Amino acid sequence: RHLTVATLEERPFVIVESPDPGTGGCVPNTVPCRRQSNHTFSSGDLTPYTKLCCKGFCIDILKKLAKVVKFSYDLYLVTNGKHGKRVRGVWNGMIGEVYYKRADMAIGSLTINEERSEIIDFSVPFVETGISVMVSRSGLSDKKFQRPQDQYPPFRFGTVPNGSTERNIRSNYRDMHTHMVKFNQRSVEDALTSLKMGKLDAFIYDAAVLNYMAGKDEGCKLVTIGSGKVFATTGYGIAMQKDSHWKRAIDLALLQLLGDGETQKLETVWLSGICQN
Amino acid sequence: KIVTIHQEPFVYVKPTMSDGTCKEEFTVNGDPVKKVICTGPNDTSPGSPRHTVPQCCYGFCIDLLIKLARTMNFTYEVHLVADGKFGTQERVNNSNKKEWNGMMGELLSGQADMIVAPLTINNERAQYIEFSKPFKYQGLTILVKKEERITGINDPRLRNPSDKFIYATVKQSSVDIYFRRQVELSTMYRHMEKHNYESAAEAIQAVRDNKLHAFIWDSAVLEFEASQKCDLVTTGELFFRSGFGIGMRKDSPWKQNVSLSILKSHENGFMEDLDKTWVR
Amino acid sequence: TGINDPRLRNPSDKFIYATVKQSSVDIYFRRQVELSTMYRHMEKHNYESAAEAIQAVRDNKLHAFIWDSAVLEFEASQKCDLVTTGELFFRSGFGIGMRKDSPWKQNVSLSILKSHENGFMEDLDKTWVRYQ
Ligand SMILES: *[C@@H]1O[C@H](CO)[C@@H](O[C@@H]2O[C@H](CO)[C@@H](O[C@H]3O[C@H](CO)[C@@H](O)[C@H](O)[C@@H]3O)[C@H](O)[C@H]2NC(C)=O)[C@H](O)[C@H]1NC(C)=O
Ligand SMILES: *[C@@H]1O[C@H](CO)[C@@H](O)[C@H](O)[C@H]1NC(C)=O
Repeated sequence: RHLTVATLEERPFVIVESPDPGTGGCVPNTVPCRRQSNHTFSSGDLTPYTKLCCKGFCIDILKKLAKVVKFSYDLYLVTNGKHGKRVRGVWNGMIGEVYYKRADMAIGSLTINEERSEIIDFSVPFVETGISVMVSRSGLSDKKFQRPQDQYPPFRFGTVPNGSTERNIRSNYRDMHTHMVKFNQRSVEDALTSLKMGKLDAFIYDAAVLNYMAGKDEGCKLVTIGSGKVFATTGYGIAMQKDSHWKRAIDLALLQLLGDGETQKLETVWLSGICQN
Repeated sequence: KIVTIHQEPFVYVKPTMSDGTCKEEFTVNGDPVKKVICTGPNDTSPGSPRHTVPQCCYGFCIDLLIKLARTMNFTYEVHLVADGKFGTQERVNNSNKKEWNGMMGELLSGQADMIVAPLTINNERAQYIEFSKPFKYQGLTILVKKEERITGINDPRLRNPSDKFIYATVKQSSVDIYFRRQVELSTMYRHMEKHNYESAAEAIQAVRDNKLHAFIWDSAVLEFEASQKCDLVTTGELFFRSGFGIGMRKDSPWKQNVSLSILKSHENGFMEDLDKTWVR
Repeated sequence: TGINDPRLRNPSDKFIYATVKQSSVDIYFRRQVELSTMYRHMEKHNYESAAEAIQAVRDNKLHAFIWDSAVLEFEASQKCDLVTTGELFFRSGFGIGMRKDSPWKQNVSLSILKSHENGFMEDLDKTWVRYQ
């Protein structure tokens, strides 16, 4: 009844914080979490792991899963790679920690693709999302995307590399992928600030995170197309080790709770925005 | 074995000609629509003489099943569901155990081995039918004609039912299961058992005839008919978002194959091309 | 938009909002664990009295001030330079509270109830809060 859970920081779903110094721990709604510390990175036993408080949407849903299926869990943040990629045929991140079994399950901004699926068993997706483009204030058939390196002043747009979106683009748009590798970005908010003055024209990434951006945006900059026009409809789901027994239980519990409608309230309290409409 | 229900946004069913073949009907792009011969009763069984007349059938679900069949290289047989209803466990008359009907029952009996339809995933089905990953995303909404814009699932006029406002859903359907689970909504469920319809066509016409006031159903279906039929509008947000996922029998090996197939179809957007072929 | 605005549903640094520390609404926000984040904002801007926060809002130092209804609509009807918003989401009562042991509990209860059926506080409202 205990599992290994690991994630990294993706703002609206993952929030890391230092524990309250005046209390030692912190307020409720948060769970203890720690650095990814291996045998070499154990950093001694005087401070075996720096306690941190991790709270968020995924934290709440995993809390409900634990309280339903009656299982415990230990949480540690991930350092080696963001989430996972077949780097030289070797996976990293949560994908590496699960496939090579330093981890039991995974939760977070885990986009489900085909490759991850044959690599890692997934659950039913608890939320829907996919590809979207956001620009300061038109479709994957537009010359702005079809051949942005042929006419006009070169159109300056990009994304973050080593991601599922990058995998799909490289697998469908290798010429445009070669164009985009010129425009890679350190972080989502980094490119956001870049386009706030106009370093890059538009950003291509998850629809959900851009919804969270624009919903709280003070400038109210909207995505390339109303309603996002989400391409390659996918979601976020629980990642299980290959043919793990937990699959049936977690799927049944997750779908039952999704039908109960409280997930609507959790998304209302977590990812809602101000000027989204 | 292919089983389904005639659903205009996803399943088009027409009578074959006297010669027993499908019409050479081509798309606006000039390519013919890929149509098969699905057998089954000529009209609904109570009103029908129970003649299992084969009829031409084609559409979105048909297109995707053809694609995935070409991917897995297997033949098939197409035949719609006998009762015309989705189905659920029910302590039927003179019985004790809650028993499925519809295509779930037809599969558990073995009449069909896998379902191809815009079926909704619910936990109740999850215990008995293996759902793969969703192939489409959709939601639940309300439809009216053409002034008291209905307040989604938050209007008291729904919460305290009135004889001036008549509304219902389809029996033995996913929305029935949903309204049955939320006991707080039970009163509207009590309204349901008054006027529940049996198929989309009659309910749509009755709303167009104002026999009904508002109909709760899939987002995709309502937006499709609105973009094609007009004169009627959906209202309120998608109070319950979910997926249409291709379901199939428990523990049969093909689940992983079809799952990765629909994943790679989402990778190249082939399903998006299907939608553009079917939703303009 | 009352209480259900993501401006307040999601705590925002650009927007300032607070109350009086060591007050009932402090306990309200403390028990509402899901609202603890806004309680985190409370820790930065909590005032000590009403008048200085009122001046700050009139000086626009404070964007919004949450507090009890009666006093607030009284101030709104008197000064008219500030506007109230949000419904009385927390129904409550102003009552004479005192020690459990003393016998005046029931006596004072019945006396104030007799005044209520007599509309004595209605006359008091006409005297102090109404006609403004
Ligand atoms: C897809 O369905 C398949 C059949 O139900 C099955 O994967 C299949 O597994 C066989 C067995 O390895 C593969 O056959 C290859 O390997 C054998 C043994 O080495 C050879 O004798 C064959 O000639 C062939 O080279 C199939 O190729 C494989 N099918 C696929 C599509 O990869 C799984 O149920 C599903 N697997 C996948 C990957 O979708
Ligand atoms: C055709 O189908 C058979 C059986 O389903 C399979 O063994 C064979 O590999 C398929 N051929 C192709 C080209 O897919």
